[PDB]
Amino acid sequence: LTSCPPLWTGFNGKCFRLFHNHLNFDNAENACRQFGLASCSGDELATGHLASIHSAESQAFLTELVKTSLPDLITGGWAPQVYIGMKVGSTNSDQTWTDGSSVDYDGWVSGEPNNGPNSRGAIAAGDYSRGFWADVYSNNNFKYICQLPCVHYTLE
Amino acid sequence: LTSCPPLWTGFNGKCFRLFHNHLNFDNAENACRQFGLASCSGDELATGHLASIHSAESQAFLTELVKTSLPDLITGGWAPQVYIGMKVGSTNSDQTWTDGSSVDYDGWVSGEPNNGPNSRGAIAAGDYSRGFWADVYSNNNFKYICQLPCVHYTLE
Amino acid sequence: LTSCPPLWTGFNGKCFRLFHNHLNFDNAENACRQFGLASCSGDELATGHLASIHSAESQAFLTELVKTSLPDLITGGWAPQVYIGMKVGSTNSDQTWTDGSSVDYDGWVSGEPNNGPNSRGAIAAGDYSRGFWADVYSNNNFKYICQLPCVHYTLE
Amino acid sequence: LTSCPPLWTGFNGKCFRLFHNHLNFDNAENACRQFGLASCSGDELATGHLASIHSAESQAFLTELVKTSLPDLITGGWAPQVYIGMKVGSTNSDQTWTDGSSVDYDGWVSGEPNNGPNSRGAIAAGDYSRGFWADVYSNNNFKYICQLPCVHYTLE
Ligand SMILES: OC[C@H]1O[C@H](OC[C@H]2O[C@H](O)[C@H](O)[C@@H](O)[C@@H]2O)[C@H](O)[C@@H](O)[C@H]1O
Ligand SMILES: OC[C@H]1O[C@H](OC[C@H]2O[C@H](O)[C@H](O)[C@@H](O)[C@@H]2O)[C@H](O)[C@@H](O)[C@H]1O
Ligand SMILES: OC[C@H]1O[C@H](OC[C@H]2O[C@H](O)[C@H](O)[C@@H](O)[C@@H]2O)[C@H](O)[C@@H](O)[C@H]1O
Ligand SMILES: OC[C@H]1O[C@H](OC[C@H]2O[C@H](O)[C@H](O)[C@@H](O)[C@@H]2O)[C@H](O)[C@@H](O)[C@H]1O
Ligand SMILES: [Ca+2]
Ligand SMILES: [Ca+2]
Ligand SMILES: [Ca+2]
Ligand SMILES: [Ca+2]
Repeated sequence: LTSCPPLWTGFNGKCFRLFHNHLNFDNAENACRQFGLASCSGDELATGHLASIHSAESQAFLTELVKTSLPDLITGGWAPQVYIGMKVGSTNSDQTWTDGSSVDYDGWVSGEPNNGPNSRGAIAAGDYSRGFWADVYSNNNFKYICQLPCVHYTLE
Repeated sequence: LTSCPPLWTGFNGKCFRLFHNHLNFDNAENACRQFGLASCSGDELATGHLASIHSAESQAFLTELVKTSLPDLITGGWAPQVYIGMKVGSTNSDQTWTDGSSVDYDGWVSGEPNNGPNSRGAIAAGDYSRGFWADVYSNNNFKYICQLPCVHYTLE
Repeated sequence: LTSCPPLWTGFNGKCFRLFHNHLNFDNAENACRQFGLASCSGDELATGHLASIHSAESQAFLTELVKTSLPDLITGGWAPQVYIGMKVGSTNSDQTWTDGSSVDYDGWVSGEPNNGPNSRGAIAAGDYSRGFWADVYSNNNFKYICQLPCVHYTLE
Repeated sequence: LTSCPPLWTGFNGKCFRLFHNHLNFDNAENACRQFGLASCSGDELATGHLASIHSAESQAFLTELVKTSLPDLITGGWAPQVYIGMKVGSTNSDQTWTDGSSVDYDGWVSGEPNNGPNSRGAIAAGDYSRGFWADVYSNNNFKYICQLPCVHYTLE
């Protein structure tokens, strides 16, 4: 069990939340950056971010979260698409996460990404893609998932 | 912080979840009883339950949970109505919770309950009632909120 | 990461505490039974217990907890010996835990148990045994480790 | 309930630990600074510290932690004294904590501080002082209490 604030839901030491208002990629990432981590004495230490995903288990959890929350929107295509923190740059091999973590799990639907350069990843929860990732235009207005600053203690 | 399993959300030492399929009151309560608490050695110790509410703060939290999860269904009326564990019996003063806890908070919209005997409580999230409670027929098919067995350590 | 009450320390979903006063096996188990688990509505659901151990990792954690708490008592022999919930009955193969969990990890020092029938398990933290288990007389007065009722949520 | 790493014990959203080796004030703080907080992607965000205390309840908890851990050392005087992060500067009114939090709770034994300038705080657990603070030389070798970086999420 992970501990998270009210309205947020934990998996594997991370806290997530899906937001229902539609934002483009930059505004969405900005929205997530309004959530933070701070020392008890006042200093802001880190910021939130669109979600990153590092295992098939994280991916299945996020997929279920989208499907359970948006049950009447599930189509037979790709929709609903929901923003995560993935950025495809000048070539398909340039992949990064907004939280700056490493790209060590390939969750793309086969064929994807194919809308480069400078496209954005989204969870595509329609029956065609089953939650695995599509790349889209940053200017699309979509729902999105935030993560809280991911952190652990170090002992040494 | 409260620690809850994935998909569940904690407030004040309790873990809740909103389910989106429509069930009548008895089937809903049944669905919540599929979730339990167990010793690590295997004995089942308690069962889940439609949510109970013991303070204005619990009530505001559950309201926000319904409004954020179901933003497109919010009407100017009572709808969406969502089941909680409240039972009105033979008279209005016979009020009980399915988890067996005490009725020490009155969250009723004024004029409610008015559909007795043997009516059922629901959160009425439309703009008319703001999440405060209506009473209804047990045979209505609604979405519902489950709580996991509420539990604390005793230390002496 | 595990949440425990003050003075108690968590590992892997369980909460443990070492007590410094010396008690025979029965009184010690009794002492741990003063700690409990309870519904928020009043019913007592389970009781504490001398620690059980189900993996090499639980074992190393308990060993470290003893060594770091009693640093001046560590001898080059078996001492200090500290009670856990292990019971050897009429034969060496009759091994049980007081919390009723399964004996699925062999933490015995080679040669142990050898003081049957009806002997008791103890962590032997002297340099000879490195925290691995000796069996002793139930009438020995030792320090001991309690665990709080171990519990998880069930989802199905 | 607070979640802490193994061997550490939580109170009120903070994790603490008592160490049994004697160090002077600077070496003690240094030892606590070996424990940190870090982003999952690698950046070190904060460091540990000698404990700070901000309420009568924090103070009773730390007192109980010292008394339960060191039961044979309790004298009828001040001993055992145990370092916390309190610094008294050039005057008695110059009081600071090493974690940089605010001095908003007075836990001094009456008469203290009286060994300034540049003295240091310690919990004095003997029967004379009951855990409340004495000020001492920085060059005394004592046991000490560390706190892990105290942090919370900001919902802004
Ligand atoms: O992000 C989803 C998706 O967007 C583009 O969609 C192709 C699909 O949409 C069409 O309108 C048509 O109705 C579908 O049959 C077709 O599969 C894009 O080409 C995909 O790469 C993907 O990004
Ligand atoms: O369950 C909701 C609600 O049902 C009944 O509604 C009275 C209300 O609905 C009318 O159709 C009208 O449009 C509304 O203005 C009026 O408030 C029942 O009377 C309530 O107790 C409550 O159960
Ligand atoms: O409980 C510890 C231990 O007690 C018995 O001790 C055997 C050991 O102690 C002897 O005095 C000798 O000095 C040691 O070298 C020897 O190992 C018992 O035999 C063990 O099974 C165990 O219970
Ligand atoms: O650090 C503890 C304490 O040290 C000084 O002790 C005064 C106390 O010790 C005396 O030897 C005498 O035995 C006690 O009765 C007396 O209380 C100092 O004066 C204190 O401020 C404090 O630092
Ligand atoms: Ca695409
Ligand atoms: Ca009604
Ligand atoms: Ca033996
Ligand atoms: Ca002094």
